[PDB]
Amino acid sequence: GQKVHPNGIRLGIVKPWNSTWFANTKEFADNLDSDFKVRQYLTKELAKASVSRIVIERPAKSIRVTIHTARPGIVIGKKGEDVEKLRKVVADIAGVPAQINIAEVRKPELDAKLVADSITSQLERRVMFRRAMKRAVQNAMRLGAKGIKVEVSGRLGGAEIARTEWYREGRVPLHTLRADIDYNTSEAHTTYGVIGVKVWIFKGEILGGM
Amino acid sequence: AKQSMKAREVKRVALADKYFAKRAELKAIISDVNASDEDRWNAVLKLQTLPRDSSPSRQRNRCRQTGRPHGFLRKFGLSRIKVREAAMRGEIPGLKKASW
Amino acid sequence: NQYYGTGRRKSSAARVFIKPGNGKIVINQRSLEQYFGRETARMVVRQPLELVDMVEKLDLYITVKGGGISGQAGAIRHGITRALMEYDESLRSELRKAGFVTRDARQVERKKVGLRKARRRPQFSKR
Amino acid sequence: MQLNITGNNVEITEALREFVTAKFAKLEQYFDRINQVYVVLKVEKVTHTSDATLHVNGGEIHASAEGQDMYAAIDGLIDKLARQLTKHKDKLKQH
Amino acid sequence: IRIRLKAFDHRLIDQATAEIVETAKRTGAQVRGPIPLPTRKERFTVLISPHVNKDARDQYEIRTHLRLVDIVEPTEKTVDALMRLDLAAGVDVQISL
Amino acid sequence: PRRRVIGQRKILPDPKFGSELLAKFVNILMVDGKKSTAESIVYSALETLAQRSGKSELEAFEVALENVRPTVEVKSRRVGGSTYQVPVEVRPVRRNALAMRWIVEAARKRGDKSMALRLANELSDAAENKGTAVKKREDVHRMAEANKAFAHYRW
Amino acid sequence: KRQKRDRLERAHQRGYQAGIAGRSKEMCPYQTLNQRSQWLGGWREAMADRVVMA
Amino acid sequence: PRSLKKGPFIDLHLLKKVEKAVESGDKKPLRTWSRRSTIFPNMIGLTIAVHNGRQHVPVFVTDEMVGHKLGEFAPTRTYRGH
RNA sequence: AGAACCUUACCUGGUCUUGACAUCCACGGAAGUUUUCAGAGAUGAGAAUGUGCCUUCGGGAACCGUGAGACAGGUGCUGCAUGGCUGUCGUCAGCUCGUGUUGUGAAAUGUUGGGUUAAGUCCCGCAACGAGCGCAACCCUUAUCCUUUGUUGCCAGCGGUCCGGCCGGGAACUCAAAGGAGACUGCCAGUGAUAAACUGGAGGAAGGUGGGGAUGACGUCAAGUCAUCAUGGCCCUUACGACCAGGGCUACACACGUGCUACAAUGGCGCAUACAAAGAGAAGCGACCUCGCGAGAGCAAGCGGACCUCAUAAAGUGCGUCGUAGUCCGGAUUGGAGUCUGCAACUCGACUCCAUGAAGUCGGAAUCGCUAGUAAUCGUGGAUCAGAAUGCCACGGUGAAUACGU
Ligand SMILES: [Mg+2]
Ligand SMILES: [Mg+2]
Ligand SMILES: [Mg+2]
Ligand SMILES: [Mg+2]
Ligand SMILES: [Mg+2]
Ligand SMILES: [Mg+2]
Ligand SMILES: [Mg+2]
Ligand SMILES: [Mg+2]
Ligand SMILES: [Mg+2]
Ligand SMILES: [Mg+2]
Ligand SMILES: [Mg+2]
Ligand SMILES: [Mg+2]
Ligand SMILES: [Mg+2]
Ligand SMILES: [Mg+2]
Ligand SMILES: [Mg+2]
Ligand SMILES: [Mg+2]
Ligand SMILES: [Mg+2]
Ligand SMILES: [Mg+2]
Ligand SMILES: [Mg+2]
Ligand SMILES: [Mg+2]
Ligand SMILES: [Mg+2]
Ligand SMILES: [Mg+2]
Ligand SMILES: [Mg+2]
Ligand SMILES: [Mg+2]
Ligand SMILES: [Mg+2]
Ligand SMILES: [Mg+2]
Ligand SMILES: [Mg+2]
Ligand SMILES: [Mg+2]
Repeated sequence: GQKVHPNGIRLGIVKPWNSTWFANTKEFADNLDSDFKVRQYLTKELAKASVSRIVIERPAKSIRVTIHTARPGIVIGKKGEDVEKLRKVVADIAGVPAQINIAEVRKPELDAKLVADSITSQLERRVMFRRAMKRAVQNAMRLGAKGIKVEVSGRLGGAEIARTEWYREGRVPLHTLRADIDYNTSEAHTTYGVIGVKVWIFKGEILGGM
Repeated sequence: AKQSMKAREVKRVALADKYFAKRAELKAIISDVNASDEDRWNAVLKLQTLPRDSSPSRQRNRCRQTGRPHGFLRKFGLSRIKVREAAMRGEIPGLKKASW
Repeated sequence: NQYYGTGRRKSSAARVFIKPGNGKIVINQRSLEQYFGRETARMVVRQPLELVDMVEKLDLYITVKGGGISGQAGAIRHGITRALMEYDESLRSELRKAGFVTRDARQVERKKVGLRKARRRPQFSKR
Repeated sequence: MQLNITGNNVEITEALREFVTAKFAKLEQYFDRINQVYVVLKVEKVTHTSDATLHVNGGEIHASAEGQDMYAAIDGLIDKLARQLTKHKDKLKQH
Repeated sequence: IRIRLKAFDHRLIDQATAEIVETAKRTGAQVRGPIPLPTRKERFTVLISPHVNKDARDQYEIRTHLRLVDIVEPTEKTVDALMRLDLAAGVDVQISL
Repeated sequence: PRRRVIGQRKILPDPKFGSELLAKFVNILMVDGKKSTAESIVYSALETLAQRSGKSELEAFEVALENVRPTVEVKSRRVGGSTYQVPVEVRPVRRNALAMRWIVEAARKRGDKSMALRLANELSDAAENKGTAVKKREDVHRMAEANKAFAHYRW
Repeated sequence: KRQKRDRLERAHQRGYQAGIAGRSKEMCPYQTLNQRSQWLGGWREAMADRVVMA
Repeated sequence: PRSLKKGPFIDLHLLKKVEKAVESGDKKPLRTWSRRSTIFPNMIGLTIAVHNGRQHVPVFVTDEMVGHKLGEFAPTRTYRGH
């Protein structure tokens, strides 16, 4: 059957939100459309910077945006030429003074969103889908994933009929709520149409709401 | 939604809040019982003249992401679909699944 | 030296104070027979007293907010049985055997999606 | 036996209506107490299909059949319901 | 002076309170007790299928948390400081004399 | 059901005559949750029962109840093409429930003006072996007597 | 619905029913000697009653 | 119906072109889509062919037709029976 | 989760052609603002006024108009080319893998057997030894208690009172919401393979999964959606694209499904009078006062709200009346007279008053829901929303019936 979004279900329990501001109804819909746009822009033009998450706060007639990456060098630039550019052209669309930070993703192989795209890229380069899938589960467990699952689906190897294949190894307990499982997806655009990718990474169970 | 349909909503907003005052005061005399029959009768002809798409009742809330005309929510300005999609990422502060 | 209970049933809450006396009752600046038309209600309110014959040996004073009649009436009884086993830690066991000491818990079930009520579900005729 | 016809990707003409009604009139001899019954005709690419559902006196009988025509589909379908209806009758007249 | 604190997280708000009822104590003033208030619960129901299937829903919610703090005997010093405080993002405050 | 239902409920006794028995009788007459309305209708009937028999209330209403309780009912059981009606003892608590139901059912099916009148008359007639209520019991008993041969089946 | 029925009684009536319907002792599904005694107990009571039935 | 205080509603276009009818006496029928507009006394005597959706249809106005709204004389669906 | 116009994808008629929606280039002109005319309107033709901000001496930056063509555009087709999302069997207790062993082999063992459990739940055995997805637990809510805090909430003891928590006070209590305590077969009998468990008892607000929610295994049905969006392919490109007015989606010999209101006296009508919960509000919720039989109107306090407003719960209860009638039951239908929203209510709105007063006397064969604060029955709110609920999603009041059993 259908399955609940493993991020969504764990939102209060063990995960954070990506956008964290407060607003009254009057400006609530407006902060959403504003945020959307900044993400729509950043992800577009940081495509090749390996970006995992864009967490985005509105402190007090302002906006600080703190954007996780496993290639910070490429985002920063030559003592921060690109970063200030981004800043300039965010405040453009945020409609307020903006500032930007750069969080560091140490283990890019243990990041659901990063690995997800890793595959989606390979698939775009006519790489064998089993190789991509198989490689990821190795890397992950090698670096101390307590478990890992990757599903891929669509017209695999350009087949006239669509199917859905998945490997797991380790524990991936989706019913346990305190279980920190990192989940994310990426559509790939082959010439046969869309191949969807989904990834689950278990990091272990937590003992404190925090 | 067809690009065209998204567009009309912009043409319609823009007018609505340019002739906004003209309409209001031009209406205000209509509903004034204690006013000149000469005045009010003129008004009725004058309101119907300035353009239809300049009325606030003429516009339709469409998701400000996909353009959908149905299943809109005011708090978010999104369709039920896009609300759910964003909810689950945690792009809507506070929002989360509920039980009681 | 006045002895106190709170008392709850469904959506009602009843704060009560007992004192030694001849057997007066007040609910919300009113007399028993006034406040509660229904007879049932009365029976319920006094049956903890009628049990341990202090019906006219103590004088009670009450207020209630929230719920309807049988809610308030019920909530009061619990309120008494609390106070009445606090003036006298003795009586508990007798009170308890009558099943007055437990707080009811039964609340109204929520409405659920797909249903006309909590559990009533829309018809479909195989006719 | 009250009848109902649908068409999911098919235009119900007045052969396909007349034809289907005649073919279904037989079924009452297999079990006298048939009530309302719904028929559905489909064309998906090359596959002609016909399912019906039959409210009967203490039951609900369903079958679907695939032909290379719709007539041949409906011919097939009537053979399927016949057998089910007989089975039903016999586990009531069970003495 | 009254300040009303409002937020979506409860841990977060129970910070700002403690922060303010630390400064108020600091810049000599009596602060009349952080008193919590009813929490509003806006709720939403949405069809989760993109077509048909009316009886398939999600039920979402936003809990808003309100706190109130008073200022008994406002020192001149305090009025500036309790005004000049960069306070956790995602928290609305409403100091009002 | 296939398992055993645990936890029997608690009927509070009547505000007046302080009987769990009569309290049940109210519930049975009660309609659409209107317990007070039913509470009235019941007492006004007993008044008018008491005012003619002159034999108390919780002791008069009883005498009706005894004229109408069954002692043997029939259960149906499919055997071959046929259905065997078979006689069985009745549980004490059940024969209370049936008497109280048959009395109410018989009452409503009358032309009198009040509900209270119908109940009263019916309870009175019951006490002198008369009404539909008591007719019904007689008939039940006739049927179990008829097919007594199937008393000892367990099938 | 809230609690399982008496296992011994059930075992005694299952015994009776295989009895009347004429299955062999040694269809008995119990090795728990306690339940087993109930099962056979029924099965033998039923053997009596079959005689006077047709 | 329209509040009494707001007066009787007529589309201006049509209101104008029944001065020229009544002042500068003509005798032609007038085309119009103005099914909203109520019939004013001035309109008595003049055929006016109001749109029904696909065609315009003539309404020789009379005393009895006053207050009603043109479109109340141009049926918009066709039905003979089954 | 709300078609008069709009929405709208359809019909008729009127128009448009690098296009209503982008980027690129040349040329012209600040952007605006105010008018008349023709036209259903789109649009077409005029008329007045205006000359801005950094520009380093060329102006670039706006934002508009015309021109060229690379293009835009398509709710066009295929859900049987797809992603994503969803129903369903089913919150059923299942579904599997590694290594070992057995078989020529498909396969098998484990996962069977004895018990037990809501549960592949647990225990004992055993060519199996282990592991994983499910089950349970972690999450929210409800039932009891304790600590901290006490206004906009509270009033037990005091004192005062215009007797209204009204006032000074009080921090007890109710309640508000952060943090804790609590239930584990833990304690006690009996049964049981010295097991697992079972049945009963104690205390306790709660007892054996306490109640309700969230949570949906591997898979099935080429199930549903190319009209939310995305997207392989295919097709249209002075028309399958674009604009506008009017109409249509609301048509009615008829068939089926889901509801509402009834058929009356456990009731109708009139007067009088009690007791809730949950939720909404910003240019929005709109009191009090005046007007009106009424829908409403005018004027205008307070409130971004435990404070103000929506907003007086109803069934209930007492007193009166009707007296079993197609009725003082029912309120469909239709005429007349209005109100409000809105450029506009003819087609096609909601509501109001006066008059009208239909079918219906408890429904053939069949057939559905529900096991407890449930069914039944009574009111209240919200989302969508200019206006337009008998639907949907929520909230309390009153409150049953019966389970022998398989
Ligand atoms: Mg789901
Ligand atoms: Mg598009
Ligand atoms: Mg609208
Ligand atoms: Mg439904
Ligand atoms: Mg209810
Ligand atoms: Mg044949
Ligand atoms: Mg509120
Ligand atoms: Mg339209
Ligand atoms: Mg055309
Ligand atoms: Mg499919
Ligand atoms: Mg289809
Ligand atoms: Mg071998
Ligand atoms: Mg198996
Ligand atoms: Mg096997
Ligand atoms: Mg086997
Ligand atoms: Mg076993
Ligand atoms: Mg297990
Ligand atoms: Mg016990
Ligand atoms: Mg679970
Ligand atoms: Mg299909
Ligand atoms: Mg149109
Ligand atoms: Mg329709
Ligand atoms: Mg009904
Ligand atoms: Mg009437
Ligand atoms: Mg509203
Ligand atoms: Mg008045
Ligand atoms: Mg059940
Ligand atoms: Mg209702």
